[PDB]
This record gives sequence, structure tokens and C-alpha cells, in this order.
Amino acid sequence: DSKPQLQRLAADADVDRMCRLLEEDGAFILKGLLPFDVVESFNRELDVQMAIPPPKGERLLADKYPPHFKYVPNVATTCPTFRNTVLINPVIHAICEAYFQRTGDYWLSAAFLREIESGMPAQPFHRDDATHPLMHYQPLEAPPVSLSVIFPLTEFTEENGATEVILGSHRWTEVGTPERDQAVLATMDPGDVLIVRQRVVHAGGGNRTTAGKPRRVVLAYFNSVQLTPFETYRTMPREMVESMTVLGQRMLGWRTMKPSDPNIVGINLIDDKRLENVLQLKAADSPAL
Amino acid sequence: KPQLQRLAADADVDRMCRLLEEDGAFILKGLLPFDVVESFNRELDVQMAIPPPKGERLLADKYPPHFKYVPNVATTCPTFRNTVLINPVIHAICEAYFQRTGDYWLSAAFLREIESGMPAQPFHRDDATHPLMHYQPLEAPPVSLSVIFPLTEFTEENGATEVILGSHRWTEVGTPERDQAVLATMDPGDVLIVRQRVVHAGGGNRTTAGKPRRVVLAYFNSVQLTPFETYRTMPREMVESMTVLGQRMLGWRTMKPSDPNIVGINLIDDKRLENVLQLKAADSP
Ligand SMILES: [Co+2]
Ligand SMILES: [Fe+2]
Ligand SMILES: [Fe+2]
Repeated sequence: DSKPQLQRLAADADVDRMCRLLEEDGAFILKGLLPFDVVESFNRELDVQMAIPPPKGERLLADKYPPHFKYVPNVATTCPTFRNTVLINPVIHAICEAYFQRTGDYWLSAAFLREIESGMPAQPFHRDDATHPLMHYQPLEAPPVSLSVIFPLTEFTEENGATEVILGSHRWTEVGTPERDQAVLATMDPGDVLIVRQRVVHAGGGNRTTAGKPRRVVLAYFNSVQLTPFETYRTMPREMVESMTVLGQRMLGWRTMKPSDPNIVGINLIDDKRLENVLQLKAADSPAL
Repeated sequence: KPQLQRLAADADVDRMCRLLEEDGAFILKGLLPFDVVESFNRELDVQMAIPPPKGERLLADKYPPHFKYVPNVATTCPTFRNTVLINPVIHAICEAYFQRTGDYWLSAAFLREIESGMPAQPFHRDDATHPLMHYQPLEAPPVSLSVIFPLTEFTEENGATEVILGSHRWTEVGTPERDQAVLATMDPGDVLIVRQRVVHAGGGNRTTAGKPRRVVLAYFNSVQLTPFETYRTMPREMVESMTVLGQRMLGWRTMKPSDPNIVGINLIDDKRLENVLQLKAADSP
């Protein structure tokens, strides 16, 4: 509309340009990154998880909310489509490599599903700096250590709560209490992807539809390997791990990684050796590399 | 000039905390009894006697051959794993120090041996392993603590650690003189504790004879920060023989950064890692 909008880019768009949008606007959308069949396969895998009856024991997040809370943690362990296809998408990683150039290696801190039902209110505007509170004190100019990647799995509309993003707001000193009309809407089709810079002020739009159609989203956080993964994928069976590509294994914390100089050795190692060597980890695309 | 303060092992933790914010460092006298120091040294002797490896060594291959180093001592030295790592005074200090940031764990603990004729290190801050630390404001909650265990005598001759008191308040390292620093001269069993941002240097070893100076360095970091050393390949039997505190230090349990993190970190299936693993411990039901 009137205000400058989120730019929607083709999957083959220029990475330098995407990197610049992140620094100027703080966010952008990749159009039709995931084909519809991938999206639907992912959705069915998620349906299976959500249909599982509630467990007997403790659930750290879920126990904090009423029983109608819809959440699937660490989707990489239970959704093969995410693990084998979405997680290792080459466009996503081209962006990450450029974005994290100053900080070095990155990996997956978390990827999880939320569903926002009809009649739910919008989120307060905020920054994604709560999981690793030290991020709250990092200056704007410092090398970024986190990137938010948002996957709509149903339509995002003005009505059902499309993500509200305030362009340029990563340059603000604080969040404050911004008006809703300061934000623009990440309206999207399933298969699109929203990419959001560290420190950008934003809010989930809730869902004001009344027809019972929930809005589904998978949120993935790619962080500097300096930062401890929220979700640990260390209990994945070896057969599952070795079925992944090297990149996948790197994302899920199964390999030694490298923060930027002046760390000149790396991180996540043991016996002064690479973790994957100590584990004698095979990978699906080891013959080609 | 002001020297490093030497405190009895049973001194009041509030005083220790005060010293870290004012001086940036202090020494605990006789924290580890002689038998602990001796068994630990014997265990390290075993590792040091093990022949040089064939394959790549990530850290060691970057330095000259006189580099003497034993990585992740917790996996090979029961005395560190069962006694030193879980010392209650160290953790009283950590709990006070990390109050603002939340839970902490072990990023690394390793041995270095410094031979005769080695020069002192350049003055520096310990902000290289996790470079994001370089950009954290002075006022922000600390996310790292250096704990230094002399395993041989630290003398003015053999390279006692050089610490510049109050330098954590400096904007940058600059080009400090050696006489700006004071020496952490210590006996085995003592412990040197050094705050984030404190400018310091290993003292090398100016002796011309005798056995090298032996030191174990442990870095305790906010659980927000990825451990340099990962202890995830430890055998289950070894892990379960440890106390809950030990398991928490070595990354085998779910941990909790301060609010506004209200769930925790290092979890899976929306459960605690130790519950998913059905982890036993020496001191849990
Ligand atoms: Co002078
Ligand atoms: Fe958010
Ligand atoms: Fe140092």
C-alpha cells in the first residue's frame, strides 16, 4: 500500500541484493521457494505429530499453556520433508553464508511449528532476543549472530494474521510501543519464505478470521555456532543422522564448526579432533565432496 | 602497588564477588588438597606419555612442536571429573558471578605445559573462542569466567600469570607494560580466578632448567555459549557415574539462561535432555 512494502524476490534473485535488503529494510520474502508438493508433504508430516495424544510426563513449553496449544518441537527429527529438503535449501544457505560472513559458521538453533487459531489476538511487537538474552546487549554494528526464517504453511492474509514487520526498526534503540500501522504485512502463499534480520521489530498477527481456519507457521532460527542450539539433535539415531547430507549434519550440531577469526581453531570438538571424525560419521553426499 | 588478593578457600563469597568487580581477579589458597593435586598430576602424566597422534590435531597442529597440551581433561582424568570440576567453592563463585546471565557450564578444561626458555604471551583478553564477546558492553551480564589451576609452583621466575588489575574497565587492551601487571605466584592446590575482560598474559617460563610449568585452565561460560569441547561422546556409564552438577557442567542436561528465556536451552521433544536420555546420576533418585 502507501508505505514501502516487503520486497518479494524470486528464488534465483541476487544474494548481494538480499543481503542489502536485510541491512536496509531488515526483512524480505522469497516467492515460491518451496514447491506445493513439498509444502503439502511437510504439512502431512506435521499433522501426524499434532494428532499424537498428550503425553503423561512433563512438557517444558506446552505445560505453560492451556490444552488447546498447538506446537510441534524440533520438526527436523519427525518431519523427513523438512530434514531432507527444506533444511538444506540452497537459496536459504546462500543467504545465511552472506549474512553471517562476519561471524562465521551458523547452525540450526530451533525449528518448530505453531498454529494460530481463529479468535486469537496479535502478538506484542518485539525483538527475537529472548532465547539467548545476551543478544539483547549486542550493538547493532556487531556481527549478527541470529537470523529468523519464517515458513508459512497456510496462506498468510491481512485477515488471518500475516506477520507484521516494521521496516528499518533494527536501527531503533529500543522496541518501545509502536502503533500497528507502522508495520507492513508479510502476506504470503504456502511455499513462500520470510527472512528477518536480527533486531527487527515484528509481531505475529494472531488470527481474526471466524471460519475456523487456523494459520500455520514453522519458525526456524539459524544462529552463529557460538550460540548453543535451543533444540539439541544429539539423540537422533545414527542411521537417521548418516542418511543426511554433510550440510544437514552441520546444521543439526553433529559436526565441528568454525566461528570467525580470531577463533582460529573452531568449536564443538573433542580430543582436539573433529567431532564427525571421532564419531566416524558417514553422510549421504560424502562420496561427491 | 596493589597485589592479587589471596583468600582462604573458606572465605566469604561476597568478598570474592567484590574482588572480581574491583580487581578483576583473585587467588584462592589451598583449595585442592595435596592428594587431589597429586592424583590429577598422575592422570595427566599418563595422557602426556601417550604417543603423538597420526591424524590432524585441530589446535596442536597450529603451534610449534614444543606445544604441550591435553584437551578435555574431564574425559581422561577421573580426579578432575569427580572432584575438581564439582568443587563447591568454585561453584559458589560461579553462581554469584553468573547471577545476571543465568546457568553456566564448562566450555573447556585442558592442560598446558610451559617449558624453560618460553616467552610471555602478549597481553590480551579471553574473547577469541567466542568472538561475539568482543562486542558485549562492559555493563552487560558476564558470560565467561576463567579458572586457572596451577599444578606446579607458579613463581616469578617460571612464568606466574601476569594480571593487570582493574583492566576489565578499560575500553581496549592497548599496549600495556609488563610492570603494569602483578604476578599470580601460587602453590599447587591454589586457584586463580579471572573475570571477563581482564587483560592478562601467560608468563612463559624464564627458567633455564627443570620440569615445565604445568597449568590446567577451565572456562566456565553461560549456557548461551556453545562449549568449545563437546563431551557428548562420553560413554553412558561414565556420564551416569557423575553427579547431577557434573552432568550439567558437561552439557548432558537441559539448562536455563536467565529470564526472559523462560523455557531453557539444550532440550529436545519439549522435554529435558536427561529425561529423554533417562539419565541416572550419582546423587539423584
Ligand atoms: Co614502566
Ligand atoms: Fe518473534
Ligand atoms: Fe588468556
